[PDB]
Amino acid sequence: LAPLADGEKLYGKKGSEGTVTFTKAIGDNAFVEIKTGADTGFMNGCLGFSESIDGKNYWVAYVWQTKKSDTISIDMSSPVQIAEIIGTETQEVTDADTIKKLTDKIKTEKSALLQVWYASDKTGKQIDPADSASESIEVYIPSASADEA
Amino acid sequence: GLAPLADGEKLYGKKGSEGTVTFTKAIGDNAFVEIKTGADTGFMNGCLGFSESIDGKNYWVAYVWQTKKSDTISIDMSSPVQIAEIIGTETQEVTDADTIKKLTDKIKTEKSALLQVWYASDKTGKQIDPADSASESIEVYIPSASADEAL
Repeated sequence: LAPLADGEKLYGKKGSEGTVTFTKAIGDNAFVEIKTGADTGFMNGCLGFSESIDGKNYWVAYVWQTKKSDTISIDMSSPVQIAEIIGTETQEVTDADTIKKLTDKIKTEKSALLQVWYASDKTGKQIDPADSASESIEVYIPSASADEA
Repeated sequence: GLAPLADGEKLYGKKGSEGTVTFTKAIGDNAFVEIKTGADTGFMNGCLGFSESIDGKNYWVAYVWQTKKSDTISIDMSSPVQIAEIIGTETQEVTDADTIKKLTDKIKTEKSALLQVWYASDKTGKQIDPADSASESIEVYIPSASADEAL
C-alpha cells in the first residue's frame, strides 16, 4: 500500500486507446506513477475494467487523484464506480455479492484501461486536453519476489 | 444529424495517446463513431467521455455506444447516459435535469473527447481481451460547417 523500490516494480506496457498490459495477473494491488507538469495543480482519472457474468456486462472503475508528482496505490478490492451496461443505458450496481464476483475476476486480468479525466493549472483553470498536464503516467504491480513478503 | 454523412462532409478528429480525439472546432450537437469490426467479432461497446467543472464540482460524462458489426453510430450530444460527480476518490450519480443541461451545453463547446472501448466478445460469446483488439479501426467525426447549413 506504499510506493516500492525500482527493482521490484513490474511495469505494464502501454498500448493504443490507453490500454496497459502486464505479463501476469494484476492481483490485489496496482500503483499509478504520475509525473505532473510544472504548471499543473490537480489531476484525476481511473483504471477501468470490463467483465461479464452470465449475459450481463459491467464496467468497473478505480478512481485516483493527485496535486503533485506522486505514486498512488489502488486496492483492487475497492472499486468506486460499478455500472451494468444494458444496451446503450447504464445501471448502478450496489449489490455486494455481484461486486465481489467482479473484483475476483478483475484480479485475474492481465490488462487495464488508464484514463486521465480532468486537470487544472495552479490558478484553477482547466487544462484541455487533460492528458497534456502530465509528463508521464505509468502503472506497475509488484514482482513475484515482492509478493513473498 | 443522425444519418451517417458522405466522405466530403466528414470532419475527422485526430487520435492521440490515451484515446484522446481532437477536433479543429467545437463538437456541437452530433458526433459519429465509425467502427470496422474484426472478422471474429460479434459484439462491441464503449463510450465518448468528457469531464467538465461547475463552480468547484467536477463531473464525468459518458455517451455509450454499441454494435454487432462494422457500422457508424450517431451520438446525440444532448443525451448522455452516465453522469457522475467526483468527490475526492468517490463518485455520486447525478439525476438533476438542471445540472445535466449545464454540462451538455459546456460539452457542445469542447474540441476534444475520450474514446474508449470497454467490452468485446467473439461470435461464440467468449470475451476478447483486451477489447480494443476486436476492432480493425475506430474513428470519430463531426459534420462539416457546410453540412450544418443543412439546418
